[PDB]
Amino acid sequence: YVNDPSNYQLLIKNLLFSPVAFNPEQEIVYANHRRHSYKTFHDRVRQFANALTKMGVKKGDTVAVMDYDSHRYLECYFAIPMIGAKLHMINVRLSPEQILYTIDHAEDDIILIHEEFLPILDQIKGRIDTVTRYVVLRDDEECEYERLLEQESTEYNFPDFDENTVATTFYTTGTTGFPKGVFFTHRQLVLHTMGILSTIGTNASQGRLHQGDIYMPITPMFHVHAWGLPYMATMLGVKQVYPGKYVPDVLLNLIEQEKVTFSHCVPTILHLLLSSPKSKAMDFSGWKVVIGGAALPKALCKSALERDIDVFAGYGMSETGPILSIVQLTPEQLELDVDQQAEYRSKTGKKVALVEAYIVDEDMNKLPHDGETAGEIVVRAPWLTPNYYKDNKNSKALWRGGYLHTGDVAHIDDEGFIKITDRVKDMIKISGEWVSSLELEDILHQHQSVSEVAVIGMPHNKWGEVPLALVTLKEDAQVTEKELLGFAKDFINKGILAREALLLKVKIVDEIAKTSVGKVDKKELRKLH
Amino acid sequence: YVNDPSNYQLLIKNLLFSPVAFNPEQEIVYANHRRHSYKTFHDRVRQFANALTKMGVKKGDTVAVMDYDSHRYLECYFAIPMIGAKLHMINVRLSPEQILYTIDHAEDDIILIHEEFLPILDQIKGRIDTVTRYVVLRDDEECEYERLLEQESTEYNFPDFDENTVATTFYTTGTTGFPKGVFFTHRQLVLHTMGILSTIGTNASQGRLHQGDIYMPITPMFHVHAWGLPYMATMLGVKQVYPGKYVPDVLLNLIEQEKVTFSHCVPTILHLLLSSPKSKAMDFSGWKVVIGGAALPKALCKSALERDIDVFAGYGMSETGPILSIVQLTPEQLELDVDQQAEYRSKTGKKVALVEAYIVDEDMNKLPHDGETAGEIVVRAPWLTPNYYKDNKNSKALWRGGYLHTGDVAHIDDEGFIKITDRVKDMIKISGEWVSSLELEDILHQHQSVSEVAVIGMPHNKWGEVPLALVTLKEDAQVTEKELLGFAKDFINKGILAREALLLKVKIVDEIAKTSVGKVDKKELRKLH
Amino acid sequence: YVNDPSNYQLLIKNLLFSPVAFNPEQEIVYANHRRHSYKTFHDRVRQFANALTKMGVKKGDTVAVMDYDSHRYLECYFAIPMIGAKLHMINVRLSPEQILYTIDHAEDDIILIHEEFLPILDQIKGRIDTVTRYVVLRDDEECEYERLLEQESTEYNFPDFDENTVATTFYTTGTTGFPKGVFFTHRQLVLHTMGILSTIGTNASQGRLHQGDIYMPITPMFHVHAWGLPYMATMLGVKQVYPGKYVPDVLLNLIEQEKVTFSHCVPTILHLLLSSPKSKAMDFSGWKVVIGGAALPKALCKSALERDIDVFAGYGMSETGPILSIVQLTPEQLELDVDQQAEYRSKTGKKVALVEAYIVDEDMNKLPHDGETAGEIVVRAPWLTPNYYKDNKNSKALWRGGYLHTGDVAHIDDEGFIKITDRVKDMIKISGEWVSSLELEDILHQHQSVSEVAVIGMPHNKWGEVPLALVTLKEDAQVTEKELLGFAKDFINKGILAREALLLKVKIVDEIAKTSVGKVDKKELRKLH
Ligand SMILES: Nc1ncnc2c1ncn2[C@@H]1O[C@H](COP(=O)(O)O)[C@@H](O)[C@H]1O
Ligand SMILES: Nc1ncnc2c1ncn2[C@@H]1O[C@H](COP(=O)(O)O)[C@@H](O)[C@H]1O
Ligand SMILES: Nc1ncnc2c1ncn2[C@@H]1O[C@H](COP(=O)(O)O)[C@@H](O)[C@H]1O
Repeated sequence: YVNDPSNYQLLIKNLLFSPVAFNPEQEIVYANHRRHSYKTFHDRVRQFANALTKMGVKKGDTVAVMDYDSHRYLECYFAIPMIGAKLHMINVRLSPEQILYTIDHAEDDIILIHEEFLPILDQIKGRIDTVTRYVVLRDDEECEYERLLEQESTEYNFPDFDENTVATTFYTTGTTGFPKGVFFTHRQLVLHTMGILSTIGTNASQGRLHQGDIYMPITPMFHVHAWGLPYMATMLGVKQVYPGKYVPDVLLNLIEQEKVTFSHCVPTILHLLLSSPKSKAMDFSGWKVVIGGAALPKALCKSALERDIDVFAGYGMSETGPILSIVQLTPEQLELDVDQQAEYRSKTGKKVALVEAYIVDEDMNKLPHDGETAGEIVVRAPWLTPNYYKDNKNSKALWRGGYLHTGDVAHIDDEGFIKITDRVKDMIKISGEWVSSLELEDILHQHQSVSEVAVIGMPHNKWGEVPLALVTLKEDAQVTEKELLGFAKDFINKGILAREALLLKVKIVDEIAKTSVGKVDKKELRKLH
Repeated sequence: YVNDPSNYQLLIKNLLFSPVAFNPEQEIVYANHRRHSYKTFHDRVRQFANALTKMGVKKGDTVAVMDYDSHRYLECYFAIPMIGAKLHMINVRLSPEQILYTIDHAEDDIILIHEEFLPILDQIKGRIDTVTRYVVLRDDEECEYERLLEQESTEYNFPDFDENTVATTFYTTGTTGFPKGVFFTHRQLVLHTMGILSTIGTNASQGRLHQGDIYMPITPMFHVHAWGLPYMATMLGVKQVYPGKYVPDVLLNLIEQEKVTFSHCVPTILHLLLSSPKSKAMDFSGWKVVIGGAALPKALCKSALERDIDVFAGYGMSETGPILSIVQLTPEQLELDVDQQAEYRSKTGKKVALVEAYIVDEDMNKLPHDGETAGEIVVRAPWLTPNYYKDNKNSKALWRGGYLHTGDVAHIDDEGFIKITDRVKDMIKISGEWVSSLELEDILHQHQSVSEVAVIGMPHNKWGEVPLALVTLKEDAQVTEKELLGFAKDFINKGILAREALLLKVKIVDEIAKTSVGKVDKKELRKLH
Repeated sequence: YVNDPSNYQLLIKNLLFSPVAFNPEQEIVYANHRRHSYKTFHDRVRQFANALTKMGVKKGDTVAVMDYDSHRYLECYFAIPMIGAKLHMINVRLSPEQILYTIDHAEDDIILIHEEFLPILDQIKGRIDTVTRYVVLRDDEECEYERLLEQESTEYNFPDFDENTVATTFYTTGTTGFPKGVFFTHRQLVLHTMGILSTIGTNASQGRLHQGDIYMPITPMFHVHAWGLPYMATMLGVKQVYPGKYVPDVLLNLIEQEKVTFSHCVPTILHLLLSSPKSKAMDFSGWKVVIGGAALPKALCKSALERDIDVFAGYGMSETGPILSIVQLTPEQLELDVDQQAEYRSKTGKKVALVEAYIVDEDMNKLPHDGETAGEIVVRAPWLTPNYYKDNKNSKALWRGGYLHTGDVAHIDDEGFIKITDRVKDMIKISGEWVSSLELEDILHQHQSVSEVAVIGMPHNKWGEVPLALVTLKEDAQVTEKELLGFAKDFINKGILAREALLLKVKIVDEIAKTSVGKVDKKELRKLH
């Protein structure tokens, strides 16, 4: 690559080595396991670069990671892209068959896998062709990653290349035949960091991330860069605490003992934290959770506001950076009582800097922002995936009409608040994972005696939504719900179906509502059953 | 495309409309269903081109076909490539999950599916995204293909384009994680036709295909262009008989009633034909079967030679056109008795025109053709797939060292006869389908109590090879063969495993042979169990 | 050249070293002079490559050959193109001035000339500028070619280059001002070999060339690659006999003693062979002459059929590969008596694989194939010369309207038989050489007393056609035919006119038929005189 130093490229190395602030004695904490300053973190990143170079990782290679939220994942967020390689983040919560498919599709060269994820590998390790090396990670001195790092020097000259080289990739299981691969460049990640820092750092007094915070993620960190927050924290040079496996009690202990002030999670985790008996004698009045999983319910928001938690909601998705919207309260709205506060904080929010976010109908006609008309959201931003990896038709359907199609139906108020009414599909979302209703319909239709199977979604608190199934039996056929539940469970036991179908809650009916054309009225069915 | 008429492009339309011979009143026979001359066949091809154009099929589209050997498949072999589209041939004998994977990978626009293959579709139809239209085929006047054709004119001006545009694609399930996609161009298919016609038409008196033959395939016709034979027959303008579903009695009736003289099959089908009671009072002394499935056994060859059948063997594979080698007997060898004849006719044969076929060791060192030294076969020819579709690492391993790696270990005599000794892997091949030993090993290792599972292959006549499994039980564990057989069968019942594992024949042992390094001695195990 | 081994190039080296069959102990016979197997032939080709490289022949050079049909010419057909050089084949039957013109036009670097062609060189050797070396060939151990070969090793690594590099060139004296240069590429020659092998090898029982034949050419071998037959024979690995100079008695002796079964000649040579007294006590019932010079007469065909000779006719020309058409008899026509057989075998035949061959009028309007309407033949094939070397206007007239214009007027039957009625010009063809009527007209018009000279052609058996001249004398002028015959002969004695004018047969007349416009009615004159 011809440098031309006057021509500046936006790279992740500039994010690490040209931060907003850098205190060499600020800490990085891995829960009750490890602690080390920022200077040793930089040294470790350079050592990891040396180790990867020794392993034979070139500028076009892919390194896949499968582990929990820890300092090692933070080191991988930086070392692998800075060498010019591609970081493939594996969703450990997918079924083994889907995990194997994503590994084969991405063509990973090296795999860094945690010890306790080894069983999942053991039932797919035979069918993996591209992988040359496995590095097994442990939480003790026995870790292979740690032994690899300590054989290397803390010196390394990181290359400079084009800012449009791909940095990260991960696979979204949004309803389709197979998982789809998204990817982002160095430029896009740097611009996402800068834009969101501009948006949420400049807020007057509420819901701001600044250089005095202490950050602890509660998002799995293989889900779209942990909403980009680990990159931002490193940019601000703040104390970072990584909990590892999510356990409510140890999480609360970390919050108390480390004085965490900024976190992000999904509604289920927040509900679990609030329902824990250990969370009654704690001081929560310094904490700034951002809820972005799905549809922060107003009841949970009110329950959190009485604990003195600055809870606000945000909107994004796998294809969008992810962050697209955040709720910011004006100083007049900061003095409303708890009910109106809960109503405002549970909206999807206003769009962030450099985002367009129109609302459109099926003919690509921009609807008015009158506050009640609904349509699909279409966006333009500096950090959107241009297409799906190794895909053409779905890529064209993603960017139809010159805009990125989110797949969510919402209405936009006069001031700019966005409220998502539904999806453009009849799909379910159990907790933070995607599950397809059509696939469950087919699996249940493969039963011995089934007339019509239609799967709809019903709301929930510990899960957000449950995949209700409605089955009509054949002539003189009588099978209990246990039979069909076990039949569906058998598929999950083979690694075909994700574990989120373990609470399917099937229901036997005899009449199926159908439209004038005859299509199953899933909205009417939801209002019925 | 700029034509430049002086610049000649090798296209399949030139194969259809510039044949070696064209008799407008020669017949095309679909067994007991339909008969029509070559003139109506040309008219039907033009009508099918018109119908595909009306459906919106452009020059880059893919049309997938899923049916039996019939006149419709022959029409698809010509119409779809001539329009410039790509013909994806679906292997109906793969598991539904593999079929769905191949459909999604190839991104088919239209699917032409037979009526009796509908159930397989019904359990994957939900997870198909790219397909816009299904055409259901039947053997009566109710067929949708027939109704589509009769609404169109018999006039069409076929385009001329570059000869390097892709014509056909199909997926090989040779041992890997997922099926691999091969593809060929118009030029490659035309050159394969011309080269094999030159090789087998110029033979003096034995095993030749000429303009007076009557041709009937017994290869499924979705397996690598039916060895290219339907293209050759059309070039020679000979009578063609298509049997449909392979049933030994109806096949024998067609052979007798239509006076078939040239066919190709795999050893299993030939064994079934010879073992049929209807095949004792028939005159087989005009028939020229080519056996190319795998390792034509000498006993079957002798049994066929006593019926006055000109049986000879050939060698090819999915990546190679397929044809690479054919056995041709010199007039001195035509007077040997039945035993030496059977020995010679069962070899893999000499290479065909324009084929190189060296024998090499693991360091790419060309071994001598002394007749006993063995090595892997590496080939160069005008009709080899340049790589696997949407694949990089396996593509590089396929063409390592500038030659195509077959994966078969053989030795070459002084005169040029090739004899395949084994594979470069421990893989099984039940009848004409590929089955992976490693995947079965993993599935069985997922059992409640298993110590070591190793799968080897043992020979057979009705199947060619059976996938023997050797399982060592855990401490104080005793499970019968029925348990493990049913456990494996359950996976097949879910569409995960191919039906060729229904004769696994597991075996319980307590000692596993291991090398000095410790690897399971699969050859020693085969000699043991 | 960048090889890219997956990208296959069609080269003549692949024709020699990847044949249909290769028997190392098959013979090559040079009549009563030399015999050597195929292994020594390959060694000799490599030695000749080494010698040419030593002489300084690069990839763009031209080597010209002037000798008889022998093993050396066969070696030149392979060695020179395989080195990447261009083989210029000199027509030794042209006048010395025309030979010199072709040598200067082609710009040959080296000339390989036979001893007995030395006198022709001696009267033009002064005016040759480009030539650097002459190699004199003899039929004994004194030959310079033989001495050059034996100083070299039998090892050589032949290059691989683009398949569109020119391989051969030769000059056609079809009626024009000067001879025109045609040329073909490696790809075109390989495709001509494959296509004609497919066409004539797949015939059922009549007129087929197969691997058991013994081949002996009777075409001068500098006339358009000897119709491509030496390349085909080498591909089949058959015994090849080269007679040298054509003498009927030695040719018959070779046929008898070597058991020749396949040959090609022009009608004059066949007539001479049949009229020889030595040809009355011979067994001709194994021989398969192909007659392709011009218009095989039915009387000669009948006379040959009574000797049990499989005589059939073919059609081609210098610009067309040459082969365009061959007569193939269906098994129903094989049982007709001698008269209908003679009628069928004397037609020009049906077109070969990959040939289009329309019939057209002067406005490029495709006439119907009703069997009586006549028009010029226009062709498309994979082995046509794209243009004339170093020529623009004649090149454009050759490919006018997107088709190659043959210059022959024919009609095409319903089944596809082509019958050539005449030429599009008033040109003569004495035996196998072209002679221009306009040039003879001018030469005779240069006489002391001439009013109108018009040259027409009349048929013949020992010559096929004689160049009749009709001369009208001036007022009170009386010169005998001897005077004008000697005047014309004087020009031939100076090397200006070809020797085919030695039987001009001038005729003195007084009235010239003229059309309504006034043009000489050459057809009416032919019916008159
Ligand atoms: N703040 C939110 N409010 C409502 N739905 C949300 C919110 N954040 C995410 N979602 C939903 O969760 C989905 C994320 O799925 P994905 O990123 O594609 O893996 C989005 O497409 C939304 O439908
Ligand atoms: N004539 C033969 N003799 C031995 N093995 C054969 C023969 N024809 C095919 N095979 C085997 O069958 C395989 C075909 O598998 P494929 O074409 O990849 O789908 C080849 O790779 C060979 O291993
Ligand atoms: N089988 C044939 N029947 C009639 N004319 C022929 C036949 N073969 C060649 N010719 C004629 O001989 C000519 C060959 O001249 P050329 O190849 O240009 O040197 C052709 O153009 C035809 O006119």
